[PDB]
Amino acid sequence: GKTFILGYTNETHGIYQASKAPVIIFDDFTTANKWVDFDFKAKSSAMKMVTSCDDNKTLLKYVYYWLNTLPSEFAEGDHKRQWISNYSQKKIPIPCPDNPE
Amino acid sequence: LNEDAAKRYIRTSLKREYATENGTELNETLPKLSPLNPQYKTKKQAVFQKIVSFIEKFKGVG
Amino acid sequence: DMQVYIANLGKYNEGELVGAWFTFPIDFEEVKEKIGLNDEYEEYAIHDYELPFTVDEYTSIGELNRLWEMVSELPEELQSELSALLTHFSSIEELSEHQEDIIIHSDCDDMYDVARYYIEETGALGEVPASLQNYIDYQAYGRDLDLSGTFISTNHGIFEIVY
Amino acid sequence: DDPTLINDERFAPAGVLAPKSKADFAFVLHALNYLSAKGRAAIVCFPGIFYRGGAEQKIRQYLVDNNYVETVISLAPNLFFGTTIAVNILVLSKHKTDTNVQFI
Amino acid sequence: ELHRQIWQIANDVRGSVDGWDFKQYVLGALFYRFISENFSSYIEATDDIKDDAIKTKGYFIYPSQLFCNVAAKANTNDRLNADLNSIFVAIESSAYGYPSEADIKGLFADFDTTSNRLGNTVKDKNARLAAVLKGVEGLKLGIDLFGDAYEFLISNYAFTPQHVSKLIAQLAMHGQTHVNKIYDPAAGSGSLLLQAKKQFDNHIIEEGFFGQEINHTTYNLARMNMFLHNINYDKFDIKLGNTLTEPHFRDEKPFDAIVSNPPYSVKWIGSDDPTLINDERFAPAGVLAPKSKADFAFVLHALNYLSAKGRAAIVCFPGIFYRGGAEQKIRQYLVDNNYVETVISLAPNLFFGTTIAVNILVLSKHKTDTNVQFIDASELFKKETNNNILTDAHIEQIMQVFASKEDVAHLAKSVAFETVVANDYNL
Amino acid sequence: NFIVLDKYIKAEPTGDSYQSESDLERELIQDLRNQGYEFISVKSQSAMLANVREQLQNLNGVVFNDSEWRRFTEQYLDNPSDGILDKTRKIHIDYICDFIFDDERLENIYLIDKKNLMRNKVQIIQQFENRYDVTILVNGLPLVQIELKKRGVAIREAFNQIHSENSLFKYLQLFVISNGTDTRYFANTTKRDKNSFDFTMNWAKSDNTLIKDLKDFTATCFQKHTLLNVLVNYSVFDSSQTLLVMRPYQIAATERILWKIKSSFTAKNWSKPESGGYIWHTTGSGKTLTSFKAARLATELDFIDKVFFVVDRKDLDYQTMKEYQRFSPDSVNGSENTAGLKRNLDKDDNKIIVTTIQKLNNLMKAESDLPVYNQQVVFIFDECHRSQFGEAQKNLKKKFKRYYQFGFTGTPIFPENALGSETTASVFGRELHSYV
Repeated sequence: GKTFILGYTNETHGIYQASKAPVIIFDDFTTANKWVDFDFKAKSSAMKMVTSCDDNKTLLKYVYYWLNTLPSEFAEGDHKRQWISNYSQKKIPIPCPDNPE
Repeated sequence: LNEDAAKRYIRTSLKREYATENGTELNETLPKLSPLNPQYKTKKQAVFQKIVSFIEKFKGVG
Repeated sequence: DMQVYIANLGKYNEGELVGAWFTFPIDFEEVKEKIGLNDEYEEYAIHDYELPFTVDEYTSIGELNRLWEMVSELPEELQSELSALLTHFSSIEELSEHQEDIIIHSDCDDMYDVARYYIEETGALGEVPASLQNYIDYQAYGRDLDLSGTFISTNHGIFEIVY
Repeated sequence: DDPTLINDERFAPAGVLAPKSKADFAFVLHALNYLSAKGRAAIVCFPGIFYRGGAEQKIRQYLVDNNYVETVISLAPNLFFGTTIAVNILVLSKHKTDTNVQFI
Repeated sequence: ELHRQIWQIANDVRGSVDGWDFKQYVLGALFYRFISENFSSYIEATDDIKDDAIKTKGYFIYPSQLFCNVAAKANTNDRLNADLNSIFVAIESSAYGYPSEADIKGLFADFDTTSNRLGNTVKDKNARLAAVLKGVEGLKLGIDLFGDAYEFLISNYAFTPQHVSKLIAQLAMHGQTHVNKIYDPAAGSGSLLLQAKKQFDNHIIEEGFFGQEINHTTYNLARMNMFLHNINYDKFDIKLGNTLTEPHFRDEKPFDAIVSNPPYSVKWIGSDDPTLINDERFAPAGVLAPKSKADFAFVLHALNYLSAKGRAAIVCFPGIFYRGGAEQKIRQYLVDNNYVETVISLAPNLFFGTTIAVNILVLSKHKTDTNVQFIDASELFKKETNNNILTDAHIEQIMQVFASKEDVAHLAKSVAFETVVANDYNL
Repeated sequence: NFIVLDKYIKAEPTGDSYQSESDLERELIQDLRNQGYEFISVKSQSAMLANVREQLQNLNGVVFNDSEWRRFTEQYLDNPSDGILDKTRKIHIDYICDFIFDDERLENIYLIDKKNLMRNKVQIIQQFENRYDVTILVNGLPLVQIELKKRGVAIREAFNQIHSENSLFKYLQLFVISNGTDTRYFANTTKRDKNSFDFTMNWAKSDNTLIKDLKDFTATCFQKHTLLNVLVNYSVFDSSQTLLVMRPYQIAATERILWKIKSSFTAKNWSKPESGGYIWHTTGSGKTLTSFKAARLATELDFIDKVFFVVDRKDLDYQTMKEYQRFSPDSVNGSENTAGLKRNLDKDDNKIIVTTIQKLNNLMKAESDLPVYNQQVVFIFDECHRSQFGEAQKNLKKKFKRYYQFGFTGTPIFPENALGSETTASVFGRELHSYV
């Protein structure tokens, strides 16, 4: 929803501290909200991380934008449900064969 | 005769205007050691009769 | 600690039965020279053991060295409760397929606290008004989380096998 | 597995028993026990009996391995006195086409 | 260390049923240990510890007149638990009836009846309460910090927390080296009465910590609660009964400090069936309290038993605010004289098994006259779960402004009497 | 001394030809009154309950009125809502009522005194109001029902013929069926084919001398200590629920074991190769049951502190433990390791410990002078000195001394089959009791 509740101290609590721009998922049963990690923030209880192995083709704010290329199947959260394989497999249109030029 | 607890007994005898076998902290005011099992009235009933004669003497006056 | 008493197929009568303790990994030849033979190669009578799981008396030693890799791969909170995970799964290989799906509540200890975690901390159902925050049933929601998913309760925390 | 229910008349073709607190596919195996070569079963389920580990995956595997299961039906929550969650309806038959109309 | 042995209690008693069933057995065994250790430390205060049945009837009567429980020669916990793991169960079922011999004087007794035999079979009962007594033996208590474990074990999840009780005590206690103290209607436990002698062993004992309580199973744990804290015996009582329908003591006396914690709006069908419209205490109000809101009946009962010197400190749910004219005229009679002095707001929740806040009325037959409606919403450290804890030197600010009628903003102040009769008597 | 006899007593026919149903009754009453019993006359049902509130007085030493006896009669002893199973459980498990007097003190009313069983007073009655019945009635309650037949009713059809009011005859534990020539006994299991004469029991002497007639059977088994020990200390109310009665060779072997313990403790013996002993009961026995009664009567015997029934694991520490959990309440695991087994050696009141010999060697080859050393410890092996002379045993002779090392064998390594190991010449010494 709103990605801002009040202040906490970001040290000595097993912190992930949000390095240079991965994205996240919310939630159990919600499966809709995404965020760019803004500067350096927490991992608060549901921020399961989606990021990239590859680092010369992706620029994963591109695929952050390309989550809005799939609100088609990601609009109907109906039953009690988790969609791990759905984002885990496929698909996305990609400008490959331009890797990584 | 423990003097602070003697003052305590004086104040309770002024408030009650009598005394009895109760007043359950009666043993540690007695001077050195009377909690023991072979109790030979040392000096339990003697000081008890002293203080009841005292409150008979100063009954209302003092 | 994670060991066996493996001797011997020779001496079926077991007159002064031998072969004491071997941790992992296991050589064939070192154990065979430790325990001797019956003039041929028939050994590994798995009589006694001490393992987090269950193994039969005819298991080959190569399968034991195979299983020990997957057992020692896991963290200690999994290794402390491998039989409890085996009450839902069927093998250590199948546990190794889904070894990241298991969510561990070290903080939560019972279903009331699991419901209170999913509601108050996460906000899985949404925002919680403060005047509503005390007037929310957790026991019925805990029962329906029990009957919806699959939760297992141990000494440490609560193991949640998610799909 | 305390009695001979791994080698009984009805749970043995499944290859395993239902787990220790989820009785529902034990009911559907008991259901497919008492059915001829002509009739059809129509039972209900809570929708949660979906994958629930390999112990339930192999029961679903044995159901789809033959042409036992035919049609599932979803219904809307709540629809019930005294619950919250939805339901599903399994329609089983020893009767072949074979395809699974998952009519929701 | 304190929390070491507190954690020993919190683990080493919980087996294997609901806590409100083995509550009685664990607390009875702990109470039996305290009777044993207290009577042994009495008779051995010269080192004839291992006793014998030669007990001296002329000396046997003297603690029965003094401590009121002469245990036995050899029925103490020190002897019963070394010679334990043996048939049978009801040695202690006799050895509870024998320390309740005690017919003279001031029994305060018939008391250990909560411990029973169930259980399903008698050898299972033997093994289980043998394990209970052995676990009581396995505690590192020595010699004087005994009742802390009792106050911890009575605090279970299911009770009037110690800092709020300390606040109620400190409000009713300043500038008063007088007598008697202290009365309590609906005491519940002996918790909120106990913070007097937590401080007031200093000058002198004054009189007995009086009290009256309704529920008999709570009455037993209350009578042992202020027994374990080394408190003397003769007047230090609680009488069983309801305070509204069966009031005592009317005869003795107008007090000089009272505290309470009444439950929220218990029902009582009294109005107006007896002569409580023309009784000794409800008649100056002009009406009785309504049919399910008992709380101002408690505060009228409170202002009944108070002298021309002392002061009342009671609590209320904050809802007793206007609630129609039947409550408006009670508030009118309270403010019509100079009865009420201050009210204090506290933050929600601050309680077990409750949601709403509280208020605290401080009443006095003592005049200035103005109503310092001294509030607090924070702090009130209500952060740590659940509302743990208004710490020390934190209620000292609350007592500090309470001292002489000060007027500090971001916080409350005095009002005018004409302003509060201009408004419709709020809180 | 013993229960199963060692000397053949004189058995003579005193005919009284056994084609009758009353002469053997008279002979049986004569023999039991020769054995110091008491025959009263109750041709009713209520006066039998009047016997209970007088015979129980001597056993408990306290006095009921009628009003306490109402409560004790209707709440505990003679519940109408109970059958045979819970009443048998009251005989063997819940035999004490924590009764509250009208004087308000809790006292423990017994039914059968099990520690000092000489106080348990017996009586004899016969039928009243079916076939002919004699009843040995212990402490007011009817316990043993002798049922008599003739020669025309054969021993197989003797049981097969016949399988509130009265409810008091549901306390019957045994049914000693006899005719005049053969005599068999059993407990409350009433099937046709399976609970025929095969599941019933021929009472016998020590080794193999079976007993058939009545007079010899009465001279052997119906002694006070003998029959009360058969009722009390040698019957297991299994949580099937089923009452199981031991075989006579089982009882004889258990008695030789426990008397060897009792004679060795009084003459300060331990760690001797003649202080042990061994049993050969091959199969068809329920060696679980014999070993369980040996260990259970060892634990209460107060001379000792620990009992290790210890085997070598090839799915035995799961199997026999499951047997001892069948005999429901109490037996402590040696599962699963040598860390927590030490916790089991710390714990008490459940002194039977079932571990493996490998965990014991893992404990004994290390861990530096364990503090459970000086206590009196009884080992019960399997694969005994007639099956091994193992390296664990010489580790034991190194470390422990205050042990009574007994064992069982299935097939003994005799000199006749000495292919595997040695004989028993310096490990357990003498053989104690056998069956073949």
